[PDB]
Amino acid sequence: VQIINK
Amino acid sequence: QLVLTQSSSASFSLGASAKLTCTLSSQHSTYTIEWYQQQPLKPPKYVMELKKDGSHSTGDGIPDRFSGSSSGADRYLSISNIQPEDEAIYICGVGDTIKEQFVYVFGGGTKVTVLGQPKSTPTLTVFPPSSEELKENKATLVCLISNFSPSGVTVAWKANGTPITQGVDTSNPTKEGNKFMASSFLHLTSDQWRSHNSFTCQVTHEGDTVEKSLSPAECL
Amino acid sequence: QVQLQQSGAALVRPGTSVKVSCRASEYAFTNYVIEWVKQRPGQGLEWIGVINPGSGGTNYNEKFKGKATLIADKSSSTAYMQLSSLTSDDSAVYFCARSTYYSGALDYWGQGTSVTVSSAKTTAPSVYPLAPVCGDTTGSSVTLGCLVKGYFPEPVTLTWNSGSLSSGVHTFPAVLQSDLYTLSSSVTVTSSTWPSQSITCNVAHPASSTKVDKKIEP
Repeated sequence: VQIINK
Repeated sequence: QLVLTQSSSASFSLGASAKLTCTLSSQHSTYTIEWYQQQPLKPPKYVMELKKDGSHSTGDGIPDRFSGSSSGADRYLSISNIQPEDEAIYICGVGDTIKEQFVYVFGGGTKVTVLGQPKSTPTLTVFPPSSEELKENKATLVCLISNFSPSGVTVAWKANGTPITQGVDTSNPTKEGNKFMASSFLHLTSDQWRSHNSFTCQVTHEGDTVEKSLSPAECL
Repeated sequence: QVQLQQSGAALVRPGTSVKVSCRASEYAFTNYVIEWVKQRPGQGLEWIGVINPGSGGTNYNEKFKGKATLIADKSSSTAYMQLSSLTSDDSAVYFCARSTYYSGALDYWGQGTSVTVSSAKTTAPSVYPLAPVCGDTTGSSVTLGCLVKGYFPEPVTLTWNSGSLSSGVHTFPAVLQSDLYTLSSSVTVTSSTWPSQSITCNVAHPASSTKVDKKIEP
């Protein structure tokens, strides 16, 4: 699944 | 592997319904994308976030006539009652973590043209080379294009009614009041200027053409 | 109103380095990230990378590792990108934009900073008076021009009759060909005004400390 962690 | 493929640059009549397609790489079929709007000579603007189920959230100052929907890997931007302000390049973006780093990737963009806008036909002013420049064995012909809207024009120079393509510099259009302006320069030798019967500046705009010719010859 | 205010246009030499700034106002700087996007003249958007001002953590597009460095200063709410070892390929508009820690949306954008990497040299324009051929002298109005040929860099300032001729003036933005700008201005007056009254274009090029006034002669 799509994962965004900046 | 994360790829956005965009709908072919498309034209729409004013007031019609537009649907743009952004297609995700198949393994990323579930992903949330963002749509951006870039009007000429302005920064991109955030239009909306669009999820796999077709649910969306629009950005600051985006009218209700923009909506989004989804089908498999396809992400659609729909514009009802398309307006002149809606003319722009629409770009999709998608974020993910690949090899433990964040990456954002853009689509190549879709240029959206709005046909049938209110039309102001261009005015041409054409100037011959100055005595002073001719004395330097050079000859710049100047074509000044004004009072037109919308901004899309093309410029063609003719020599004795036939194409002259070499030595032409033509500007992008820019705002002047509520209309646009542009300029074109044809660089010749003084010998090329004297040796032709006529030169023509020919401007296309919204299916119309305007031309203005000048001659080196005396007015006898 | 959330705003990102970027530093002004940069003209720099190849092999050099440039620092663009991005000052945030009207939102919590450390509740969001800053990302940087590259736009070459006729091209699309290229994502450069992201800095989390609250953590100082960065993520870069592989293509820019070793080219771009992202820094942020929480005390000034300012993000920075240093571009190093500059070439022709680095000539572009650079945008900063706000994003969240956990979503893709770049929801607010800077105005952009034009970086031009060039060896172009300062060049004073050649100014030429533009009178009509005899065929364009038969009207109720008459249009004169001024050709400002082969200058660098922008801008020039152009007036007519030291500004005494203000309405009926159209000054066209410059065309760029092989590191020289060219522009033209027109002024339209009643046919009874010229050539009985003097008309001059006044062209100043601050970069060259030059001014030229050209009288329009039949």
